[PDB]
Amino acid sequence: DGVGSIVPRDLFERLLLHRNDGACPARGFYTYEAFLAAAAAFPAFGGTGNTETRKREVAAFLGQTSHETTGGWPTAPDGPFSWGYCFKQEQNPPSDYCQPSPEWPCAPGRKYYGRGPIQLSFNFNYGPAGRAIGVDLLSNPDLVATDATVSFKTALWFWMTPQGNKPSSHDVITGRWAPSPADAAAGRAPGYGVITNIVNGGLECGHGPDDRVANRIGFYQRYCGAFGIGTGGNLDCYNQRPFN
Repeated sequence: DGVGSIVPRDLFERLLLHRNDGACPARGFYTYEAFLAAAAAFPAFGGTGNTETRKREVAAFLGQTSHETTGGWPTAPDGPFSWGYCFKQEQNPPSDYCQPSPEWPCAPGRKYYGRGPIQLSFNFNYGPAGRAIGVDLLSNPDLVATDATVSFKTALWFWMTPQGNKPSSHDVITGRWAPSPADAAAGRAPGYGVITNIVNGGLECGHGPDDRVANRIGFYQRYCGAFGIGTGGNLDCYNQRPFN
């Protein structure tokens, strides 16, 4: 009926084991209830494919957003891939990330640094994310760090929305995405690798083994293990030209 039927409370708490430790600034913020309320607004999320595919989408989603918010380190208790979701805002942002745009003006005094599970950044992403989900995030961007439902919603918005020449992460993981000829050329073949490419490929893909891509892969594998499902192939983007 919904995504709660494929990730019950005990799985979710064990997937995100340490998010609530005392060392995590976002602790107590990311609640199971917040997750479901967010998912209910994107019924296609976790509701597109057989049960396996559905579990995989939740693994992949959680794996990418875990990386963007990790508090892990190599000798972390239960490994570095149990420390997803430790942060909800960018540490030491060097900017207000306001790029004045006629389409999306900046609200005076409002900062658009990274917030939430996908580290939503820039007035020109807060704007569209706000419109998509019925909340004015251009004037009230701190809602991505103060309201956990909105927070997860922005992450899902990014996951479910295709941008320019990139498909949605959601269509890649559910198998809906068909590479172009210029994708095959550039090395981009369906799997978690293409999603790392969608998320931060300009920096991270196409130049061989990369510890940031490795950390994303690490979360995904553990999460798929917890789910009793395989990961699929092409886990990396080491030989993929970036979409960017």
